Amino acid sequence: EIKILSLNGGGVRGLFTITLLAELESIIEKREKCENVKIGDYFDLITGTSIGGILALGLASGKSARELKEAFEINATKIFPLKRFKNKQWWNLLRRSIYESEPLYDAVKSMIGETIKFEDLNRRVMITSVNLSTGKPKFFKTPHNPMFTMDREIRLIDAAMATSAAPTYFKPHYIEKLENYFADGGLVANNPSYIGIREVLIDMKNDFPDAKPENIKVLNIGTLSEDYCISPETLSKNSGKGYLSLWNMGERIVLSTMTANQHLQRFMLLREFEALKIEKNYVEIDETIPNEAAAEITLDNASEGCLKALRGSGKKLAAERYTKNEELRNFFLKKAEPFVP
Amino acid sequence: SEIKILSLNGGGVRGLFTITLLAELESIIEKREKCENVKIGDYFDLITGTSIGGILALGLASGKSARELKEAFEINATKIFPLKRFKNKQWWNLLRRSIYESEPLYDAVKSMIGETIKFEDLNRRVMITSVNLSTGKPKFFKTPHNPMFTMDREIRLIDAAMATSAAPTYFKPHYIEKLENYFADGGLVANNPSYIGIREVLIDMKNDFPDAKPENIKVLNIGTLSEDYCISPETLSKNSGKGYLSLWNMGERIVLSTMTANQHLQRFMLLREFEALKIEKNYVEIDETIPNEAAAEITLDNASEGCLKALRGSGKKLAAERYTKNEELRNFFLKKAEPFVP
Amino acid sequence: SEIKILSLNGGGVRGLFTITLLAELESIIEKREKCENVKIGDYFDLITGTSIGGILALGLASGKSARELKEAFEINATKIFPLKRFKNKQWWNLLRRSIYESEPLYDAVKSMIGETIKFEDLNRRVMITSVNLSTGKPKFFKTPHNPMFTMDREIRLIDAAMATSAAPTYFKPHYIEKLENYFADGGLVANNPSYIGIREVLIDMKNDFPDAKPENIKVLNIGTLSEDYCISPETLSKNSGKGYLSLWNMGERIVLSTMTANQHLQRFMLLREFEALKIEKNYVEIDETIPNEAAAEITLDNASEGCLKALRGSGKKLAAERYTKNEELRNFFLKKAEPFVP
Amino acid sequence: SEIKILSLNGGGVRGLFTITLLAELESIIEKREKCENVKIGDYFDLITGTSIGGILALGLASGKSARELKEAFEINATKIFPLKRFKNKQWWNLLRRSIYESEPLYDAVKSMIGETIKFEDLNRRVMITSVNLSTGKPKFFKTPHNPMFTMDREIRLIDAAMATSAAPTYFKPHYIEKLENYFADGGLVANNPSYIGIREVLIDMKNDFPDAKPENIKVLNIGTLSEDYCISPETLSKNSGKGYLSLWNMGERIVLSTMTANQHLQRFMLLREFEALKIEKNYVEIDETIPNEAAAEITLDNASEGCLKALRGSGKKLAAERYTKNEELRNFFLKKAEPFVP
Repeated sequence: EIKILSLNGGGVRGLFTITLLAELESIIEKREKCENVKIGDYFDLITGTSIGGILALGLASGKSARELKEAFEINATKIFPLKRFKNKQWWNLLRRSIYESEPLYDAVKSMIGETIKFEDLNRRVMITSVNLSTGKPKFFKTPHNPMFTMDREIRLIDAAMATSAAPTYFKPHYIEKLENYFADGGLVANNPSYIGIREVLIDMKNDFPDAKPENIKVLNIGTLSEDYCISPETLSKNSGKGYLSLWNMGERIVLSTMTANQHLQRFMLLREFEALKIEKNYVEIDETIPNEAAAEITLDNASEGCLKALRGSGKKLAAERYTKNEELRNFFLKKAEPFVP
Repeated sequence: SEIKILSLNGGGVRGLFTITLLAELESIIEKREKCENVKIGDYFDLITGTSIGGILALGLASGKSARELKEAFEINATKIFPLKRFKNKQWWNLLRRSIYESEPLYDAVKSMIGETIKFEDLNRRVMITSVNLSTGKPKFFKTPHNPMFTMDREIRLIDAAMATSAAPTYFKPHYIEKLENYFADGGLVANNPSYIGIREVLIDMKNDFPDAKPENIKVLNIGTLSEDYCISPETLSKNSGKGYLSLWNMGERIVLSTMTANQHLQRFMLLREFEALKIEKNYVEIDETIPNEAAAEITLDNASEGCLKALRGSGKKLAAERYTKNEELRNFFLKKAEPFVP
Repeated sequence: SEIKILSLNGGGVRGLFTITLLAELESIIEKREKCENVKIGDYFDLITGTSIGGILALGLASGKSARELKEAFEINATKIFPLKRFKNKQWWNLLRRSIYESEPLYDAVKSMIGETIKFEDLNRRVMITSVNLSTGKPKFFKTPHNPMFTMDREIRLIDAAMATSAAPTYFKPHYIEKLENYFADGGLVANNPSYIGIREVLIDMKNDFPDAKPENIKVLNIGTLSEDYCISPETLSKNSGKGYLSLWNMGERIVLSTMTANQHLQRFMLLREFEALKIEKNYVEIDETIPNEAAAEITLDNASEGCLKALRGSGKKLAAERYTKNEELRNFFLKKAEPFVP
Repeated sequence: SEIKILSLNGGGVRGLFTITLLAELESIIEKREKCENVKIGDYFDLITGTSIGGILALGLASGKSARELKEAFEINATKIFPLKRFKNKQWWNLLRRSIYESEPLYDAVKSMIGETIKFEDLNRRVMITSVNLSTGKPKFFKTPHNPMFTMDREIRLIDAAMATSAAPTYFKPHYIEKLENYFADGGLVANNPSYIGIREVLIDMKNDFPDAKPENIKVLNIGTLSEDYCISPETLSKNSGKGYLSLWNMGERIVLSTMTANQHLQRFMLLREFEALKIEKNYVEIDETIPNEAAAEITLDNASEGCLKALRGSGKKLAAERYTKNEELRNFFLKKAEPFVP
């Protein structure tokens, strides 16, 4: 059996992902009576996208979900300042990109470091990004495929910065080693679960020479951005200032895209699993916050109320799902094996 | 048996290359096989498509010939993308409206296909790739060839064609009155519908092919001369601090980058799966990389006579060369396909 | 036995792409194969080139390393093609002058190879293509390596490098004082000197390699991202009846189309010959086409920071994948090449 | 196996020498072998050509005798290159427009062969060389003598003749409606089609010649007395100020140098191959430069009476002398080559 952990991209909503992971760590430590546990040791491949990809890199580097959550908590208000979330306007966003790359760069530096590279990792990890300099999607992965060993000298922080560089919400990330600019991985796969299974079946065939979909279990942790849509009130204007709010300043296009690719990847994965008559393998933990609408889902809302709501949702979902669900426990039954390049 | 799929990528004007290649294939089929009144859409069980590729797929499924579609699309592509609106892009106008309007495209679809023909009237299976901006999910307009999914029966073909051809920035989101929803371009999720077409054949068309396998599936992916796209390196070097205006060009670069990246991803997965199955000969794709001075010219915006001439010449040359060389292209049309019964 | 030929095309800063690819190859051998002080030019019995490719060929044959040439060429190419001379091209400036002065290229070549080195002191065979304007016949600069033809024995390497890179309009014709003859770019006759390299090995190498046959010959044609080049469709459609200004946009368009034609023709003959001899694996070409954008900017003489960055990245990526997946590339560097005795 | 090829090398107005020589050879055949209604086309299995050489090759492949072509040449040569346009090359006119209109040359070709005969109607194999400006690749019009390449069946001979003789700076590019592409002179990529003709016979014309080797192939490459073109040294020296306009005379010198160097390279490679195979007697290049013309004054569009009479006299004298002494022409002109079937 092969366990895959895939994290979607949600921006501030990645607080839900990290809180769920930390609460699962705590629940395992108490109920199973373990000592000094790490939640990244229960997955054979930890994919991710955007801040989900950042968390995946953090888990692969050996950092536990609790210190990761603490770093997220301290850096959440600095990555996504209130002064930037408010006062967007068309004129400001037509001349620059909202939010700066320095704050989340410092956050990632405190998260994983600055000199760590893909070669030193002991866990398999596959991030997703769009290479703006060529147009082909770029998948930063550890040298688990002997043919795919062109990222050993690339630092983890560079990949994390590249995959989290949303088209409008940030700026494209320049990688010095490759001399190429990269964009957010949500433009190709906001749900890296399906491409994760594809990579497991086709790429890491040396480690597992008889890997089949029946032996692949995926724990996809979302950011509650699945049920995103453009609100009908702003959709049915298409006139003057109404059109300016239709596509906003790029954010509407990017968010609608990322939601659409997430939906398509999850949907085709579900159809494939049903065709294989194996639906227990795909385990997903998602919900919808009350009092928030489909279009109220914002990728950069760092208000205290939203942070508290994400914290509570993560805690309650982790507790309830571990209490009632059996597949999550079977996920967190046996620790995985080191990649050992 | 042998299940054949027609994949038509989305390229707006660049679908002229695909339609010209299909018309030329029909003509050489008639010339060499000594047939008559041939239709390129009668040899395909499923006809996938996206954007202008989706419109062409709907036209072929509706029984129209490739040559009539080619002529109508020539006139309508001249009409849809005016030079007045193409040259007058700027940014003040683009902040208050889309670059083009849907009315010329609606007239184009009506002339090429019709207005009253619905998915139930079709005798050929056809896909339409689109994104629903009201529910946030991708909607795949299909013929009622699966009893479980039949919601498209009371939807006109023109509605689906306008839904799939409504690019985010180029066109306004098309409104469907029956579903009370707004739809956007299908290239946002799948600009190369070959992979989703294969998946649909495997899972959603087992009623007519109970023992359908990926091994005996034939895919003909007619590209739109847009296999590779990139962002200008000088723009990335100098303006990678300025959003929208510069580094995105009113979101045109956003849309194009998303389309190119997801098409590349889907093509890569399709190729890897076929190679793993050792059936790489089952996939036939026609596409060329446009050279230096013409690549920066032929885009999804221009109806200039030069671009149309280049697209038509490339289509004719590619059709002739591939028909003469590739045997698989011959076996694609060696036999017809039985129309599906709802 | 086995004979290896290195052939480089000419594209300007695409020469920087080529030298980046060669330097990354050298680094890959240094790391994976565990070799110290490795020069990429030690594994070829003949190293041909044209224009900037010819300059790199002469540098490698003189005994320099690929990394040294890359480090020199980055700064010297930022110097060779100033943004100033690029910006004001107009039509009167090009009617009274060439685009660039040859002095920056002169100092560049002096930095790479030198000024006192001659063809007689070389240890590895090198072939350089050029056109003799004074006599009309093409001139093929080469270290003798043949008792019957040692004309270029007393000719400096730097003079040949300046002559082969002297584009008809981008530069002025180089004047060799020793021969009292002017010379032009070798790309007018051979942008891709692979077929000519085959002929030279099969003819000139009859003493060093008596049993010379095409089946025991391997070619590594490192392209310079200039495989395809076609004139813009708008100019052909509209101003096909106009003069030098619009159509045939000076030596730029004329020479670019000419070099593209010869490159395609020579590669066509080489591929057809290798198919006839069923040794198609003996030709290894490392090249790729540029997408819609990065096409109007990655040009013959565009030494901008973004363009250089893109070329460097493309070279690194192509080097990595082509060394990883191609067995022929690794087989090229398994054994060194014996230096030739004059 | 005595395969014979008739290759003609460009020349523009200077094709009068080649046509006069061929007509005189016909006359001497009739006057010496006592034969009647002798055509020179059927003594050659393949008739290659380029520019006006390609026009004459198409005329001979159509079945016309060399005398009718010679008379049509004597009229249409002075009808094609007006003295008004020749004396008015100038510089602003050539910057705005081209030197010569294509209507006189179109009328010349129509009066020579016609306007409706296509490549399929021919009974003799023929290769016509041109460069495709729309795709930047060399296009080789040929009769359907190879089943693999048969895309030229529905192409009129007049269109191919116009395309192959469309010099870059002299005539406007020819736009063929059937292929929807613009074409340029074939002399840019191959001004001496002897080598490509031998390659075609070796590896393309194999359906009717399964047992073919270079030792049993004979080529009669009739030049056009322009093999010694060179740039005048004073123009090379004056390339700084107002004299730099003379160098690269609005691209005319560029194209002339490219054609001269290309023909020299092709002849040089063919001679190398034949001497390596010791079959140099199979190559009969029938040309000899006039002794009343500077090597640097070898133009391409001199329609004056003196040049025409010099070409006529040179052709007659060369034909007479070479049939008197050279036994290779006599061995060439013994039997009629069997016509081929499509």
